[PDB]
This record gives sequence, C-alpha cells and structure tokens, in this order.
Amino acid sequence: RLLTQCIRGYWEQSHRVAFVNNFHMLMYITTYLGNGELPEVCINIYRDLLQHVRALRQTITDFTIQGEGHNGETSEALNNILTDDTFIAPILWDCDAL
Amino acid sequence: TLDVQMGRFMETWADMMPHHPHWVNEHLTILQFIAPSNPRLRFELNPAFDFFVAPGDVDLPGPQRPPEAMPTVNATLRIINGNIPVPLCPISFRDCRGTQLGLGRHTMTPATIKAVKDTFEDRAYPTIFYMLEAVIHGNERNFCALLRLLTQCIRGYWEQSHRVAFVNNFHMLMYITTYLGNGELPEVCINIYRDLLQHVRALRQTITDFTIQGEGHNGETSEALNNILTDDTFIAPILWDCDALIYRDEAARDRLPAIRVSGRNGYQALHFVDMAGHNFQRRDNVLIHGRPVRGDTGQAIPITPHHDREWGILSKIYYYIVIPAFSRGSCCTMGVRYDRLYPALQAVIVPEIPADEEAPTTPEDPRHPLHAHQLVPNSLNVYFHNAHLTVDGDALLTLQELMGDMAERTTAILVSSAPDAGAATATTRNMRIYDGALYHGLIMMAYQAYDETIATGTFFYPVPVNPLFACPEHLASLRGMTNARRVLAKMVPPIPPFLGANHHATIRQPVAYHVTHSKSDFNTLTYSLLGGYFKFTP
Amino acid sequence: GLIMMAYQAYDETIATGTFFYPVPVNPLFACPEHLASLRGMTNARRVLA
Amino acid sequence: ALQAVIVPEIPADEEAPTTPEDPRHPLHAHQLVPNSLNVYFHNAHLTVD
Amino acid sequence: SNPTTFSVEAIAAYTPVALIRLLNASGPLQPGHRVDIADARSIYTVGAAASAARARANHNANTIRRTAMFAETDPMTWLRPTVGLRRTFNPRII
Amino acid sequence: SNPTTFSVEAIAAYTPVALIRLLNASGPLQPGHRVDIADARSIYTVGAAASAARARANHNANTIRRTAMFAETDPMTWLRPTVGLRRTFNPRII
Repeated sequence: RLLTQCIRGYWEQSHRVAFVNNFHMLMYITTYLGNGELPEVCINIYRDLLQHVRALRQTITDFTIQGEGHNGETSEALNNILTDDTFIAPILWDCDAL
Repeated sequence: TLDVQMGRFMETWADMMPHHPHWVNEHLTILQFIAPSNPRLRFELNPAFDFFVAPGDVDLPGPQRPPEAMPTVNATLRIINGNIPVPLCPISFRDCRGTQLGLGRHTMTPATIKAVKDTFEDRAYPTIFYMLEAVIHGNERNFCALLRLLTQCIRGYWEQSHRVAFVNNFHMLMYITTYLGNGELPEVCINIYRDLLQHVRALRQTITDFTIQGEGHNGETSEALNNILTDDTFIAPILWDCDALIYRDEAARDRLPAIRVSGRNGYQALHFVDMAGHNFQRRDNVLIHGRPVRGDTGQAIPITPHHDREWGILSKIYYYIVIPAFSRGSCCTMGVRYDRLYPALQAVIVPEIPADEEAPTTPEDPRHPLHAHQLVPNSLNVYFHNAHLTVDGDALLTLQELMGDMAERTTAILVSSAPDAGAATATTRNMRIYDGALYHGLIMMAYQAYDETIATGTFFYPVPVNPLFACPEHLASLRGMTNARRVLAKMVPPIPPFLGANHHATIRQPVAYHVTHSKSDFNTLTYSLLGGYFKFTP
Repeated sequence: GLIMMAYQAYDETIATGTFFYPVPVNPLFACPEHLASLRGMTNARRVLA
Repeated sequence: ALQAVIVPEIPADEEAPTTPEDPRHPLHAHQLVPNSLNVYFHNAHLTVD
Repeated sequence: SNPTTFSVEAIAAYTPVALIRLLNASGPLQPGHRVDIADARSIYTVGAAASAARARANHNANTIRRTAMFAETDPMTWLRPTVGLRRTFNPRII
Repeated sequence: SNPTTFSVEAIAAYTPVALIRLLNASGPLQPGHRVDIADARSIYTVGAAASAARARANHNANTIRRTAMFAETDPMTWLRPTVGLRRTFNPRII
C-alpha cells in the first residue's frame, strides 16, 4: 500500500518514474503492481524497460552458437560476459549470485 | 495422466542426447550450407523429400524405449513448401512473397496490433482468464450462461490497462464476436475482436483465391488438395470438441487413418459428464464432447458435430497464422489439472443480501464480495482480487449453473494418415505422417517465473506439441527441472515422442525458425506465413 | 424481398432460417454462405455452390 | 411473432420511464418474458419507450 | 446430520456437508492423521458443490427465474417462434 | 517501568521504554552527561521498536488479520490449493 501510494504520488506530480534505481524493484513492481493498482502509463514504462532488457538478452542469444560447451560452461557464457556466471553485479542484495 | 508420461520423457531425455541434432541447425547461411564440411549436404537430394537416419525393422509407432537397431536411411514427404530448409529458401524471400500476396487484401489497423501485442506480451496476465478458459472449455451452452461475469471481467481488464482479454482460444473470440457484439462491451473492444476475425476471414479468402476449383480427386476437395489450412486431415493444436475428429474420420476415407488416444486405438465420445460420474482419475479412451444445445443428450444418440466445417478452417488459420505471427515462439501449449482446479472453484463467499434491498456495486461497502471483510484466505475472491477486477454477486454465482457440465482431464491425441491422393505413389503410401494435439488443453501467452502468489505447476504443466508452440522457459513449471534440463532444452525444442517427431510431422522446424527469427511487420508476417502453407504436391 | 449484408451461422439465439430463406437472383447477389439457412443442406451441395 | 408486446399498464399521473433500471420500463427484467418483442430488442441491446 | 458426527478431517468423514463460508479447512487440520486415504478427494468436492447449491437456498426471491438460453422447442412452435434470452441483464426483481 | 526510574539520557537508560510519540528526545537533553557510552544505541533501538509494536495495542480492532501472504502449506493441500492475499486493500473493518 505504501509503495503504491508513494509511486502514484510521485508520478502524478512531476510525470517522472520512481524506484527505477534497483533491479530488484522493477521485477517486483512489474509482477505485483502491474495488474491495475497503478495508472496505465506507469506500468507501460516498467514493462517497456523490462522488454528492452529481455530484448538485449535475446540479442545475446542470437549471436552465439549453442551446443559447444567446454568443461562445464555453456557456449552463451563462453561468448558473452553478461551471461557469464563468474562475473557478478556491481551491487548485491541477496547471496544467490555468489 | 500426462504427468507420469512427461516425467518419463524428461528423465529419458536427460541422457538421450549425445550431440546436437542435424535438423536444428537452420541458422546457417547459404555459403555454409553449400560448404563441403556440412554433414547434412549429402542427404539433401530431392526438393519434396527429407532424408534422415532411422532405426531398422521398427514399426512406427513403437514402444517407449527405442530398440537397438542398425541405422538405415528413411525418407519422408515435405508437405509444406516452406519445409524446404531456411538456408535454401530464405526468410527475406518469404517476406517479399507475403508482401506480394497481401497487396490489396485486408490489413489490421495499428490499434488492434498494439493492443493484441500488448496482451501477448503481458507477463502479468491474470490467471483468472486461464482458469475460465479451461473451465468454460468452448461450449456454447456453458459460455452463454456466464455472459454477465464474462462481460464484467473483460470490461474490468480493458478499462485499466487497454489490453484485450480472452484472445487466447478460438472458441472464445468467435463467441464474444457473435454474442457480446451488439453493444454490451465498449466500442473499441468489439472493434478489435471484429478486426481480428475479419483478418482471419481475409486469409481464408486469400486461400480460396489462389486455387482453381472443380478438380476433386477421390472425394477430396480442391482446397484441401492445394492447401493445408483447408485440409480436414490436419487438425488444430488444441481440440475442445470432437467435431474436428469426426470431420477427419469421414473426410479422409481412402488415405489410411489411425488414432491413438491415451493407449488403445480409437475414441469413444461420451458427452455430458456431471457431478454424478466425473471420475477425475479416468484412464480409458473416452473424450468429453460437451453438451449439445439443439436436442437431447441421451445414451444411444450418436455424436453430432457442433459447428460447420468452416469453423475448423478458421480455427486452423487462427492457430497456425495469427498466434505464431504475434507471439513469435514464446507461447507454449499445455494441459491443465482439472482435479486440482475444481475444488478451488467451489469456494465463493458471496454474502446473503437482505430482501427489498439493492445489490452493492462498488467494492467499498461491506456487502460487496470483494470487500476486505469477505477476503478469506484460499477462496475464489482472493483469486479475483489478486487480478484487481470488480464483479457482482450473481456474476460469481453463475458458476453453480456452470457446474452441471464439466471436463474430466486433458489427454494427448496422436492421429496419423497416408499422404493424400495428390501424391499417392506406391512407394509414397508407406511414408506416413504423424502429428499431435491436446484435447482440453490451453496456451498461456508468456510465462511469469517470479509471481509467487500462486505456486508454480499448481494448475498447468508444460506439454508442447508443435515446433511453433515450443517453450524453452515454460519447462520450469514442470516438476523436477534442473539446470541441465534447461540448457539441453534451450537449443532443441522439446517435443515428446508420444506426440510425433519433427521429421514425421506436418509443420516442421523451418516454419518455426521463420516465425521466430523474422522482424518485418505484423501483416506481412501473417501473409508470408499463409504463403508458406501451400503444398508442394504436384 | 430483403437483402442482408452478411450472414452469421454461429448465432444460436435465433433458429436457423426462421424468418428468411435464400432465393438469390443476380450474379452480383450470389451467396455461398447464405445457403446454410435452407432446410436440407449437405456438404456436396455446399461445395458445388 | 410481432403481436407480443409487454408494455406495462403505467398508472395515471405518473411519468413515462426512460432508463431501463426501473420496474416500469418495458426492457426491465421484470417485464422481460421469453418469446416477445422485448427479448428481440434486448438481444440487440437497444432501448425504446 | 447426526450421528456421523462432524467432519474433523479425518478421512471418514461425512459426505454431506451442508455448511457455508467454512473457515474450517483453513483453519487447522492439523495435519491429517494416520489413515490410508484415496477419496476423500471427490467426496469433498461433490459435497461442497451440493453444499453451495443448497447454500443458494435464498437468492431465488431475487430471481427472475431461469430462461430458455437459445432458440429451441418449446413444444408448440406453430404459433410462436422461440427466442432465447442472452442473460446480460441484472436479475434483482426487488 | 518502575522503579528504574525514567530515561533521562544518561546511558542506563531503561531498556523498555514504554512511551508513545515522544517529544522527549528533541526535546532537551541538554546534552548528555559525563559517562563512557557506546550502547545506548542498540538498547535504545530495540526499546523503540518494541515501544511501537506495543504502541499498536489498538488498531487491531480495525484488522482484518494478517494472512498467508504467498502460496505455501496450509498443512493439507490435498483437497484445496493455497493462494494468499496481496495486500492492496484498505484494512479497516469499520
């Protein structure tokens, strides 16, 4: 309730998007606050940002050749870095990356 | 019960694969396909045939575990001319051909394109629509009983996100267009539905235009002899009624048919199942036809098909053109868990209104079913309030009038036939075609892996049969999926062998590669996909 | 006589061919899908029409 | 099939109903009997007096 | 209703079950005891459905009874063509 | 609460801290006395949180109790699926 009211207050006062900061914020906003609790324009912005992230991931997938993995490492991680599990995010909230 | 079978398939498939398949490598360009290091190049000889390696002395279909055999080379017929591999017939050529077909034909206005793309793209799509589509299951006397609740739910979903609901099934769009089209729904929604239906009929007219009638051989019409979307032998990926199987059985009659519905050959078609004899754990080959409305059910009365033959043509056109051209290989065909679903559908908490009183409308007063007082844990109103929709008491109470007709469980149907009289040669009759479908199954639009309010695999489990409807990410909903299973399923589309394989199916891998790796438009893609589905029979 | 704009065969709230029956006279006003409202319609006559 | 109207006997010194939410209207569910013209007009969602 | 006596869940349990708005399933159980079980499952379901159709009971003084759905006999049809109601109105009758 | 006697800050101070909406801190101090100090800080914090959880006291006549949140057992799950409330409603019971 507090998150919904705060984002609605920040949006219909300056037409700017709140909480675009953390990655573990727009997953949660898109999954939970996407069924109609927010105005139509905000959830479209969050869904479009998520669309662009997944489009970049799909672009990484197209430019590699699968099926050639060496020593327990997939080919997509062996081609790119953003799919390489050794390289970690600049900030961490939960220990799953380690 | 289609869960043990899928689990056995994955547990066998974990170590079944020692190398990458030769029919997946369709990302090659022309100069790499022509290059002498290509191992597939020796097996590409005749443009209307696919040559592969097959087990010897094996009578298809065989047992669950393939017997050891000496490998021999078996051929099969390329029914589609778009089944010619993508390095030989390029994507850009198919797009230009589709532009040539759709020159003066009907196109969709960009509003419908944007709304339907936003619906197929919606990862926060409410599952209430999925359960209602699974439970209504495309029956006229069952859909029209819930007209008010469907109207309220569609109006609630549209005037909060500007997205068009229930565009999943084909016995949902046609019913909405026929019944809820006189003005109950707002002006913009029915325009989008009517534009989709008009585009489907324009594709049908395009199929009719590019053929020459008056040439029917062995009781097979010219349309089915030229095209596939007008072929009665080929069936829709999801069957809701047994009418398509009836038309398949009486239409072919000379090309040798066969059907396998959960074990033994043949179907039974016993309709009108109720609370008396539902029997969720049923094992035999019976299929629930649903209640006919123009007559009496009876027991000795044979099954009469619900709709005209044109409904099947529109169904195949929709499911094989419009859904792939918009979804682009993200949607996955699945069966539901009815025995896990109906006990969750009996829990409504509609209160007892006093007499000589008016029904509440807004959810602010206590008498509303969606108010905070009535939101008990594990009910149906928590399911509705998760989707943030507003419904009335009678709209929730019409499920009792629904409940007299039900569906038992989903099942896997594998039909097969000889090639038609157009290409029936004494050596071509042995090369049979095997394709599959789900009775009483669904498709979700895109899969949400992080919605933890509903536990994964509670209602729907992934069982894909089409290369167009393969799903690399939906397999997390299956019980017992590891990282290795995901990484082996990422490169190969998982199609189980009890639903037909790629080299024996009708719709093959190059059509899926064309639909998932083309970025042209949404009208030109549809006309290119129609121009693909033209037979290469002489 | 009347002219209808487009025939619907999937609206079951009115029985088929209750008030109108197809009797077309023009090549312009021919109707392949309106013949489902005549009593005694089969597959052969439909595909021949 | 046209002789069956369910227009109610409106009392004198009372105003004619326009919206269909009141029981005095012909298209209210109280005055919506099967097999009449009221079901024909309500199937098309058109409001008349 | 008695003596059977009351569903405590248990696997016995009793087949109707004529309650409504039950906060009894969840609720404690807590959990099920050392009984074999198979069914249970459908017995509860057909019990609950008939215990909600019986929990209608009233809301029929608000009806506006059931209608003919589509156009069908209606055993005369020689004076009066049948037309069914599409139930998109609000049945409240007041 | 008594006899300890009352947090005058000081560093003793007294660990609950059973006051509400205190304008005690700012407020005069003015400032703290000649003591060692480090904690203080933790003892204040655990007391302040407890003196807000206790300062709820009422407003549970307005709940609308907390629920299962997410989908989890719910110790049967063999006759009914489990789905929790996503709290976006206004809990007031009135």
